[PDB]
Parts: sequence; C-alpha cells; structure tokens
Amino acid sequence: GPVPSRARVYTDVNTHRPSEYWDYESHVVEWGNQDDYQLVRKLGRGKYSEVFEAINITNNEKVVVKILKPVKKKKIKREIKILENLRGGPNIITLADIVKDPVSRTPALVFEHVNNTDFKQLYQTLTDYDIRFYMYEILKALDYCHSMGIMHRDVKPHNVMIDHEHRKLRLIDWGLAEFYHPGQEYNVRVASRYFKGPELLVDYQMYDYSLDMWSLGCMLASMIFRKEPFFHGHDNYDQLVRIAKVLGTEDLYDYIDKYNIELDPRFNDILGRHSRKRWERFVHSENQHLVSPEALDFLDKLLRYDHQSRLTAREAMEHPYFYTVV
Ligand SMILES: NCCCCNCc1ccc(-c2ccccc2)c(Cl)c1
Ligand SMILES: NCCCCNCc1ccc(-c2ccccc2)c(Cl)c1
Repeated sequence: GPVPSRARVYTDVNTHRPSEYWDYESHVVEWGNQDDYQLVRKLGRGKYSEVFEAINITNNEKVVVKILKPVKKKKIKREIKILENLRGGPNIITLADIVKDPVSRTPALVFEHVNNTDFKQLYQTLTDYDIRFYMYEILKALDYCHSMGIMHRDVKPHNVMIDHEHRKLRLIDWGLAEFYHPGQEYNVRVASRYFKGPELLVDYQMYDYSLDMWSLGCMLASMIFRKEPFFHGHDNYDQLVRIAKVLGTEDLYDYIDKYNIELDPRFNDILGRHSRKRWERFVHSENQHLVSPEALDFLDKLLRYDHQSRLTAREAMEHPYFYTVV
C-alpha cells in the first residue's frame, strides 16, 4: 500500500495535549443572545452558509454573522472548537459569539467585522511590496494555526479578507479546518479545485499542514503572474494535468514512486508527457513589475509535488523574498 508520511514541523502538538483541546465532538457549546444582533446586508453565500454584515445593538459595533445550514452537527462543532482554539492568533478571524435562532433551529457564528476592499480593483494598483506584505501576513496566520496543530485546508483568495486602508488581513472560513494527528488518513475532498495540492488529486490521504503551503503557492503564482487561477483545471483529474503542464511529468512519477501511490485509471489517457517548465516562462509585459528572482525562487520552493519538500510556514517567512518586510 502507500508509504506513510508525517509533518516535518509541529508533528506531535496534538499528541501532547489533552483531549479537551482536540476532541471537538465533546466540546460544549454555549449560545449568546441572537437578539443582541441586527442583520444589515448579505455579504456572500457558501455551500452550507450565508454571511451577513450585522450590528451588535449592545455596543453599536459592526460584526459579521455566518448563518450555517446545519447539515452535519459534527462539522459545526469542529469549526467552533478550532475557532475557539485559535482565537487571538495573528491575522486569524476572531469568533466573538455563537448564537441560535430557536424558531428556524439554526446556529450562527458571530465574528469581528473586517472591511474587505474590492479584490478586482485591488489588482493593478498592487505593487511588488504589497504582495510581499500581504503574503507575510498570511504566513503569520498559517505558522500560528499549524503551531496549534490545525490545517486550514481551504486557503484561497476568497478566504482571505483585506482591509487595505488599515493594512489589516484576516484568514477566514475555518469550516474545512482540521486537527493534525500524525498517521491520520484524511478526506481528500477539501480545498477548492484550483488550490488543491497534488496529494489530494492523487488520493494520498496521509497529508498535513504542507497542503496549505501548496494553496499559498497557487495564490502567489496567480498574484505575481496576473493569471487567475494559475492552475486552471476543469475537474479534479484535469487539475493534476494543469499542474503537470508546469512542473512536468518526470517529478510527478518521482512523487508517486516515493510514497508508492497508485494513480487512478482516469489519468491514463489525459496525463500525457510534459517537460518541467522554467518559472521565467510565465513572465510577460503585464506582470514583470511584480516578478523578481527572489519571488521565483520562493514560488519554486512552495510549488513542489512532494509535500515534505515544500517550505513550512516558518521557513517561508525566513525567505529572501520577505527581507523588505517588517
Ligand atoms: N426585537 C428584537 C431585536 C433583535 C432581533 N434579533 C435578530 C436576529 C434573529 C435571528 C438571528 C439568527 C439567524 C439565524 C441563525 C441564528 C441567529 C440573528 Cl443573527 C439576529
Ligand atoms: N469572501 C470575501 C472576499 C475576500 C476577497 N479577498 C481579497 C484578496 C485580495 C488580495 C489577496 C492577495 C494579496 C497578496 C498576495 C496574494 C493574494 C488575497 Cl489573498 C485576497
């Protein structure tokens, strides 16, 4: 069968902690008052959620209310426990309350308000420095949650809120987040298609925090190259082919050989043969002002098939690409 794997960092953080920290099914939820909050407007719509801007009428402070379609109670408890565990961590969205609607029998999470600036207008005003600045803020969030034994598993631009006026960044939507336990086999149906790590696509279940580092690499490539998304798969199988068109098929076979992975038969007629591309091939007139040798070197160390060969969040923070940031 497949060769086992474990995280190179924070491997045993949950092993050395008591069950109260990671056994989310045993966590006791305590509701606040739904009457403290007045809904203002709809911000977005998720698979099993609706996000609203609200006002806490007891202090006249704006908040964010995430109403959850309670399709799986276990999943709601997981998200609540993780949010409670990470509360106060750098650039982590702050869970301020948990409320219930008794008539519809619906739970809601109340968060600190983040004034998100428009992402489409944020493009082409962003400089090389801004990308390095905001990439560093995301790394602080990831190094923190990984150090807390938690994998986000849904890193993408939709899950990163930026208040550009105050240079404030928050990593949000911890609904797919999970406790890392060495040796555990996780569900590969996590992250959004374009941000899915090769481990998920080849059905390698013993993954870790390094999955978030791949997703972060997809975001960096799309920002510096002005190509959204960077890896444009039309399905989960085609997503690996899009990756293989860049990283090449040679290294892909080295990765599946190292972990003794069996490729799904669906990859037989679509994978083909692809040479390893130079990152400099993606440089064009519209993006060259955001690209540098240090950005390319950093990108090359995140976008690796081998999850163990990717920079951890702390190693990434020490990369020359971030020498210009505080
Ligand atoms: N006269 C009472 C004024 C406050 C009314 N409360 C508004 C309110 C009602 C329900 C909810 C709610 C909706 C879905 C799930 C969980 C909670 C909220 Cl956030 C707010
Ligand atoms: N679901 C709420 C919508 C949030 C939109 N996110 C805006 C955003 C803007 C820029 C970025 C960004 C900045 C620097 C480097 C890479 C990415 C992100 Cl992650 C996110």
